[PDB]
Amino acid sequence: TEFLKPRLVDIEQVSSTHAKVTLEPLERGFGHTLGNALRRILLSSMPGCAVTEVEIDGVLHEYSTKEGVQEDILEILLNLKGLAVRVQGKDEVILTLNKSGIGPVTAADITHDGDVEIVKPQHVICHLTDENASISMRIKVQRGRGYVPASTRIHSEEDERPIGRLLVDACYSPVERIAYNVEAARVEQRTDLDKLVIEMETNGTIDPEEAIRRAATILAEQLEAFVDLRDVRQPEVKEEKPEFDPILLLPVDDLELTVRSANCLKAEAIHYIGDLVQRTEVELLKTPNLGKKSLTEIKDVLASRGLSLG
Amino acid sequence: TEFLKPRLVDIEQVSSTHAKVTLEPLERGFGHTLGNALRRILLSSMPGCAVTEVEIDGVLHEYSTKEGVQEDILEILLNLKGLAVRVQGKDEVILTLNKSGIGPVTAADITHDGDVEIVKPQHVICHLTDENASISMRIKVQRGRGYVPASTRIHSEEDERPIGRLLVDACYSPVERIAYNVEAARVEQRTDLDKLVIEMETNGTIDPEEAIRRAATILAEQLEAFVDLRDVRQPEVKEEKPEFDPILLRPVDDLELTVRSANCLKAEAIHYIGDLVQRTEVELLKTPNLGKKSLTEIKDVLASRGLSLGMRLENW
Amino acid sequence: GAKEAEIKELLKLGDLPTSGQIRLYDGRTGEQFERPVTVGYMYMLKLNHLV
Amino acid sequence: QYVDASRIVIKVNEDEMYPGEAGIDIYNLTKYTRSNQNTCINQMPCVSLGE
Repeated sequence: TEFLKPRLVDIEQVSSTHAKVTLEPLERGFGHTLGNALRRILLSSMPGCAVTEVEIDGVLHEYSTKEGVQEDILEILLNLKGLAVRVQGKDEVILTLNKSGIGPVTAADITHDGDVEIVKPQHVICHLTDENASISMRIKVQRGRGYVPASTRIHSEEDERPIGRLLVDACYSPVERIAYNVEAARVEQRTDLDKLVIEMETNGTIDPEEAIRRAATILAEQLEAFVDLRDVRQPEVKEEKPEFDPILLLPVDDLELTVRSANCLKAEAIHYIGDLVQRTEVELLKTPNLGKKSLTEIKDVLASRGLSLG
Repeated sequence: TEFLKPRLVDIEQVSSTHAKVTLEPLERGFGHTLGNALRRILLSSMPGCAVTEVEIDGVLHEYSTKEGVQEDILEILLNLKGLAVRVQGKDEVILTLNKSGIGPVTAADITHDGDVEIVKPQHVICHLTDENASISMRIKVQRGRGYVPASTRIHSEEDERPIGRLLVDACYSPVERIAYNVEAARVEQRTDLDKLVIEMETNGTIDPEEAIRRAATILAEQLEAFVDLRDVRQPEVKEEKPEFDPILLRPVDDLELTVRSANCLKAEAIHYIGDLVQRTEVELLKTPNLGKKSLTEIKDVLASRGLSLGMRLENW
Repeated sequence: GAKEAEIKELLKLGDLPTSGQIRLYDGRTGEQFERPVTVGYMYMLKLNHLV
Repeated sequence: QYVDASRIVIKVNEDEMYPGEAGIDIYNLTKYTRSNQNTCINQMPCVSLGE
């Protein structure tokens, strides 16, 4: 039926923090449902990782001072609640941040007290001014995927917190805009149907070209209210959409690919094998990202379904 | 991959057309908004049941009345059209109203000893006045889909329906009314999350504890929409016609073939064999009366000329 | 008429905040605003200017 | 004593019933016509048989 398995065909990146993000085709205007119902999911229970508590070599209270800093101390409370990261593992990790001598205070001044990646190098924290200056702190970090206030954590808020252990809320996701529009689908013949548009924007750490393909399927956590609330799956169908190998209209995915390479390729609107035939090793790169195993050697198995370059 | 897909939860049946399932625990706010999604589906686009077409024992148009009734037909039919039922074979049944003789006219005067459950056996239409008076009709009924009034196609809707063949308000959708309410979570582990409550009420075609997936599918099958990321589309395929040499500039007359073929290939408009030389054999199965024998004649009558089927060309 | 104090008595049937001014949210985002906000139900009309 | 989308009738008793009448009133109703600002005009019943 016209719930035509409406995959995210048209993404259009803008550079490693922002894409157009669109969903098509839709039921005579149904981007009006999805663009306000699902957009609330995208603001409820989301992934990423960030700073949660901090312990600093002077901030025993916020009304303090450090002759050699330029923030004195209080304008350090600027990028903590602000630094964010990703993390392989369990929901508590640690860093330290240890600037000595004249300079900023930056990723190049960190030390890894735990399992922590850092897709935020540009998140400068504060400054120092002399040939014998220094500052040091610990930082607590968490990932989870949901939110609680810094002073309504309520049970885990009565632990031993030193006179210098600063405290923050569940900061775990660095997104800076999410928009919303609705206009016509691309689908070049099935054209009584709309598309959702969402124009998301971040700070780096994820483009909206990554932060979609399981980040939106959180819909699998919003459906107990509606699609068999109980224990009574009934005989009624899914009624499908097939278009077959090796038709010249088939998507670039029908070359067999390598993780989000599939997303960031089709984001160039080269969604389909028919024009990929133009992409000879002389001008091939015009695409977003698409940086390694995909790009390397697939060009000979391209010639096994049966295409070519020259 | 850490989906939740929750199940099993609750029951509070009240009266066939209303029951009251509810949902807890919910994560930190989910119950406050989600009940607005189905507020589209359970109005606009649903399958269920309605009347599709009608034909009547002396009434060419509903904008009128019949000399023997005690009530009048347009504002009767406004109430008759709600008669929607259930059906248990193929989707359609052409029911009949079988009525004659003094008194009320009802859902108990209608054909009901077959694959059909007339869940409205208390509906009433009008009266009759003598022991030999009549009111009778054929009544097409389907499960169908949508909220279709008797004018929806809006052109080609002047259509030539034999004068008395009424098109009908095929409003198949078994709900318009749906809404929700909320509590705090009350599952006796907690007092610290949220809780959804449902107030669905129906066309009587179903009860809220009887069936659901197609009625939630434009919200459940809106998920594959974000992953598994292969899609769907159609082409353009023809050229703008035509020049010499006159091997292609010929109607079917030149082929030496049979008459039913020459009637249905005439309906299929193939007045130049210059395109019958290149149209796909599966693409001749695109107009009826053109079946397994006529589709098989093509396969050598073209060759008999000293030609062939299957000859696309870069200029015509 | 039915002055403010009587509204603040009768509201214990709607049972929503007897301020008349309530912690509104936004459907698109799940947020709750920096203050309680005026709400209720009004009697309303569509008018024969007709565009 | 009868109710219809355009028609209504009632019956009465000897406490009112005038010196030779049948004991009846009628309360029939409008349907669709033009008006001075091209508004629609229509009416519908509010009672039933035996009230």
